[PDB]
Amino acid sequence: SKWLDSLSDSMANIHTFSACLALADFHGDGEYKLAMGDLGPDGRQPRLKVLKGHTLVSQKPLPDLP
Amino acid sequence: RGLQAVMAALANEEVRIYHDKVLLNVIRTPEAVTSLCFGRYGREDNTLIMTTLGGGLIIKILKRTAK
Amino acid sequence: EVHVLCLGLDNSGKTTIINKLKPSNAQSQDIVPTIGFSIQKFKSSSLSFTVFDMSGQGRYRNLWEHYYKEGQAIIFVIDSSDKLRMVVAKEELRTLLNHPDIKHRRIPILFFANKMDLRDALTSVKVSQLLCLEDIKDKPWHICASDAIKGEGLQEGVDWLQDQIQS
Amino acid sequence: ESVTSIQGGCVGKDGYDEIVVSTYSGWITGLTTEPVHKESGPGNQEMQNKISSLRSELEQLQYKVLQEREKYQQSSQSSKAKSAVPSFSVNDKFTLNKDDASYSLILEVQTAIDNVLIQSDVPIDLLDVDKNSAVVSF
Ligand SMILES: Nc1nc2c(ncn2[C@@H]2O[C@H](COP(=O)(O)OP(=O)(O)OP(=O)(O)O)[C@@H](O)[C@H]2O)c(=O)[nH]1
Repeated sequence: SKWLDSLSDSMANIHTFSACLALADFHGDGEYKLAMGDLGPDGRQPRLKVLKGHTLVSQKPLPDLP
Repeated sequence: RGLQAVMAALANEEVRIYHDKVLLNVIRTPEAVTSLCFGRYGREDNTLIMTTLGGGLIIKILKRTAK
Repeated sequence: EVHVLCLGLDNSGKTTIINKLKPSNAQSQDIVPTIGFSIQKFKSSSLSFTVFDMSGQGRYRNLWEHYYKEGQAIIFVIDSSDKLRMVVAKEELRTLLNHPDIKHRRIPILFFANKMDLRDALTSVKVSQLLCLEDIKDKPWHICASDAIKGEGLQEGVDWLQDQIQS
Repeated sequence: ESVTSIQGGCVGKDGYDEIVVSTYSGWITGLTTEPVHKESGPGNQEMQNKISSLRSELEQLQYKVLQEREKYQQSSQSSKAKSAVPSFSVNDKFTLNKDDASYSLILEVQTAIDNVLIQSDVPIDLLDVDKNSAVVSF
């Protein structure tokens, strides 16, 4: 049991891939966010969503699929 | 710990961390997982965030005490 | 004249919560992330406690063992506005309790839900639920929310701490 | 009830912005951004304080109003005396819904109501409102 579980959710419709999802510092102060270009629930609506903590803070539409 | 190991998000509802040849820290998920990320998310040097093929999010924090 | 150990993760508010407990004059001004260790004193109503300010950074957490012996109480600050590391705080509490020293000594323990001001924070009952304050039954604990800038909430905390260390 | 005035700022425990809302009956309520259960343990006390205060007040008021009810009932038998009536306010609003063809009458009283008669002189349909919790008795 080496992997301490933190959060398990199922309503977050996050259909990203292993390459369009990256975490880094985005406002300094040593608080890393995670930015992901998420597709539509099917792949119709490209939406950029960033995650801080485990609550969604900003999702905004994107021209085309990242 | 200088551990730089490749992961694997298998379709049988599990994820197994792979070093050169050995398996370790294999985990389970309620559904097969399509994307995994390991880094300093939040404020922990050992965060791993994983997204289910059906949606949802699973965030796991690795303890530092690894006839 | 009692030795107390203040505990908290990285950037959880330890230096600023022991700083706001110092008197008016001797109170410092600037707070910086700490390194290694230090010594600090603060006067309660009827007693005077001493803490060892120590960095809550990951690789600088083992040192917490050194001071387990002299401790008579445990102050445990937790960023109530930090929903991610809550499980890390739970595990740190668990691995601090079951230590051979503190597993049975029956010492009072006060948890500080720091940053009560932020709008991304939890109430005391919620953080108590998510922190498993029930898995302990050998020590009388107490969790209190307190923003460590306006100085509100620390007084009643140390008051309960002393009124429990006496009785 | 019916809100009659709204303001921002802070009135309690400075350092947390809140909304002050004046209620029709007079209950000047606030909506704060600060948690309420800020402390707990193995087992708040302000609930107990407010409970005790309301206890004492209701005891003494019951004493006074019971004695006054006795005096009023025993003095009601006085022949020449007259029994005056407590006046009160009913903020009614006989508007006309445009999306439908149905007026929506709305009575309000500072206290709570016991029963409302609806007598008419016109063939009228009294429909049902989900928000209403009253019973009907045609
Ligand atoms: N808004 C707000 N910020 C706070 C509060 N308490 C602390 N902070 C901020 O976050 C920090 C809290 O103190 P910390 O620096 O975490 O205390 P510390 O002992 O140095 O913590 P470590 O560096 O992990 O050892 C300070 O730098 C303040 O900027 C609080 O109650 N409210």
